[PDB]
Amino acid sequence: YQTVTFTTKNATKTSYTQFIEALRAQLASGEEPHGIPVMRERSTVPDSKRFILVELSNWAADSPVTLAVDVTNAYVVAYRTGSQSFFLREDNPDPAIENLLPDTKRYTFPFSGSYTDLERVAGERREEILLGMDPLENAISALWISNLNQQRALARSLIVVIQMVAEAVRFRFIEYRVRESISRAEMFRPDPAMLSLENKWSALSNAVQQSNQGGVFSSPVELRSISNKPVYVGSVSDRVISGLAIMLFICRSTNDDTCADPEPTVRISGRNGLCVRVRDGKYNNGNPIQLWPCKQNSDVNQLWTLRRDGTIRSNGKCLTTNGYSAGDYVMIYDCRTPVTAASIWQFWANGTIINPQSALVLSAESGNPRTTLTVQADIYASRQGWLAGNNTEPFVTSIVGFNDLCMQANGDAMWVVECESSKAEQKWALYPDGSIRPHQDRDRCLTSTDNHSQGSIIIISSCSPGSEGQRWVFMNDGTILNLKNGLVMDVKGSDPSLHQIIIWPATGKPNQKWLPLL
Ligand SMILES: *[C@@H]1O[C@H](CO)[C@@H](O[C@@H]2O[C@@H](CO)[C@@H](O)[C@@H](O)[C@@H]2NC(C)=O)[C@H](O)[C@@H]1NC(C)=O
Ligand SMILES: *[C@@H]1O[C@H](CO)[C@@H](O[C@@H]2O[C@@H](CO)[C@@H](O)[C@H](O)[C@H]2NC(C)=O)[C@H](O)[C@@H]1NC(C)=O
Ligand SMILES: O[C@@H]1[C@@H](O)[C@H](O)OC[C@H]1O
Repeated sequence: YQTVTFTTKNATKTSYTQFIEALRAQLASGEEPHGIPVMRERSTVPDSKRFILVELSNWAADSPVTLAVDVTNAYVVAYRTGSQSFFLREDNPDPAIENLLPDTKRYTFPFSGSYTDLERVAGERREEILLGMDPLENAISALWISNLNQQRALARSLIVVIQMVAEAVRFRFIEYRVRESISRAEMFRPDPAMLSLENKWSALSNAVQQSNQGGVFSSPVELRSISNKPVYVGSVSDRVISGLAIMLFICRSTNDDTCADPEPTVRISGRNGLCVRVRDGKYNNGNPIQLWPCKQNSDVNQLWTLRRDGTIRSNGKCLTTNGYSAGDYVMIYDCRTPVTAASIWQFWANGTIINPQSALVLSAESGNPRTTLTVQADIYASRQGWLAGNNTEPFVTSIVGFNDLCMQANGDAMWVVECESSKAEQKWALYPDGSIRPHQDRDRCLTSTDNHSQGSIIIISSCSPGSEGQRWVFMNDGTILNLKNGLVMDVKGSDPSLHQIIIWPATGKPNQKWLPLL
């Protein structure tokens, strides 16, 4: 395992994914913190195993351009063109990078592989360079020739190449963009979402790794949408995170703190987008915990410190169960100095808040505001789904699936139709409780006809049950999972004309890949 190849020659949406996917597979160390692949630690990789060679091809051939890609961060540190090797200046000469390609030219550019440098030398920004097959086809040709009196264009070219390989490896969002370039043969400029993903790749890894057990960030990471709207990410469980394919190595979870275990104070949103609230702001012992709209101010009765001891705290007091039986209510109570079992919860990344002593879960048996919460038998219903984080408004976007087609609401039915920007039926609200709702009808949910039946057609129905078939999780897999089922969302027989998205065991790839679009 050393050399992955890609060619432009008759390139398909499939073969670019196969290439990206193959590069992700060797860049993955077996480790998978919080469920997302991370890359190998530098002090762990011997110089011998420190590189992948990426062999790119072209029409105006005849030997390929080979990039040296560092397994540690997916940096393009050098590239070869026959006898000649070209290297990027570096802030800290690594033993490994020099000696990487012996028996070869060795020229070093006066610039680094960073974007600030490359843009500087290129004389334009990332948002001004077209991306796509033609741009890559020209970038490859220009890196083949490697004319040192040009150089402006060498640096431009590396911007094309790094974005279309390394960035795509890291994000399924940008991988999507290039697939759409190949399908429509239409070049594209990098939109502000793609630039923010590339800019915040390091931060996202840091946030995820240094998160508590449960995936809650200590600080949000600020991303962008297409159009320049701010996107705040507060946990691994945020649906946008599902497009984060592979992370930089930062640390290992619990001159270097292996990984901090913070105790963040966050809102907890769930059922119908409502918030876990200490009723009327009162903290007398035994006072109920309820559903209530999310306040976005800083009143203390909606803020919960998720402490390491497993308690969940608002003000000075602890989130507590009144008893260990199906139907018993959850309340505020004093935290004890031995710290009792009725006050310990695991808040799981999937969105369940479970009291370990009773194996019963935080539930909302009733969809309306002021409904008293409730430990219940875990059935992974949406009713029983939750999300830590201060940005509580449902993320609104397109769900792209098979053949880069978009889910579209059609009355009581959903199925994937060709993507088209004005939507509005194609817009989906990704709720805090795991449900997918049509933008223009937020009383209705993306629901299984029968969650017990494999092959059951998924419809749009009333959210009012808050059932098993109304919770969905966007997985690093790229699948949409049903917890409880173990089953995935699926386009029948990879055939969109059947108008049926169904519930099916994990295959095989393509007809079961989904991306909540950023
Ligand atoms: C919890 O939410 C609030 C913001 O709404 C933040 O906490 C506050 O910040 C300061 C102001 O001096 C500090 O004095 C607190 O101690 C204060 N309030 C309390 C008691 O929480 C904080 O940003 C947290 N939010 C995030 C981003 O996780
Ligand atoms: C994420 O979703 C899971 C549903 O399958 C929940 O439970 C965990 O799942 C088990 C098998 O996948 C098991 O390996 C786990 O240990 C179990 N929880 C624990 C800590 O015992 C829960 O939502 C999952 N856990 C995370 C990563 O939050
Ligand atoms: O909630 C508390 C806040 O009011 C203040 O900043 O003191 C510490 C915090 O935990």
